[PDB]
Amino acid sequence: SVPSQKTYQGSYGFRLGFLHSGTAKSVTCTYSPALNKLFCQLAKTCPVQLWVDSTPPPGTRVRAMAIYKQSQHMTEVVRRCPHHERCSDSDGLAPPQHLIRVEGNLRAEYLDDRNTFRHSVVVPCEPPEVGSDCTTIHYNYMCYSSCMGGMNRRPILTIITLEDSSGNLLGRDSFEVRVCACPGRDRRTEEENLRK
Ligand SMILES: CN1CCC(Nc2cccc3c2cc(C#CCNc2ccc(C(C)(C)C#N)nc2)n3CC(F)(F)F)CC1
Ligand SMILES: [Cl-]
Ligand SMILES: [Zn+2]
Repeated sequence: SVPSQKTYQGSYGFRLGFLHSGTAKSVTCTYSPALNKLFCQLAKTCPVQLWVDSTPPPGTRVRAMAIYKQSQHMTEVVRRCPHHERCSDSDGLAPPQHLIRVEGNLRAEYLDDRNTFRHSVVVPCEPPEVGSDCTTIHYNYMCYSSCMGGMNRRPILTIITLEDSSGNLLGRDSFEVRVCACPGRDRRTEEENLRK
């Protein structure tokens, strides 16, 4: 079964935000608003901002899940490739098959859905730190988009869901992801492509 990707702000006005990191050759993560697409390097920090108009209840959580963007691939579970699932690089929380990890949160939980076999990672959410206006989650993507036998050059979306403590939907947003060696050049190219 395919989870919904429909944007849904919900009662709390939930939506994502991204830093403005530019497209320099050295950038490790960069987001294209024009493409709604995040470009990032393998296993590097990807900051994703969480925004709401009003604070949801304590016990609200935020889940990330990858799905293939193309129609003929969306029912296939997005997972790490045969090489990376075997490279013994788990931090002790993330199963080695999971593409998306959360960096720097010991309360991250990883789900293998018993019915759909899809992977997700979920963390508690908290109000912003003093002097900040949003919360930030640090994600890591653990395969390249080009990894053969995994994503296999197929585009993916990350679906971010705001959930109550039972897992019921409160909000949903999403963005395309390319995991690549030079995010800055690839963002410029695809943006110049779109422009042409
Ligand atoms: C004008 N107002 C606009 C919205 C601003 N608040 C936010 C702005 C941006 C992000 C925000 C928030 C709030 C949350 C959150 C949560 C859920 N947990 C949680 C835990 C503990 C507690 C307390 C009360 C301390 C306890 N006990 N209350 C909630 N988040 C994260 C989320 F939901 F977006 F992921 C505040 C000002
Ligand atoms: Cl930018
Ligand atoms: Zn891989």
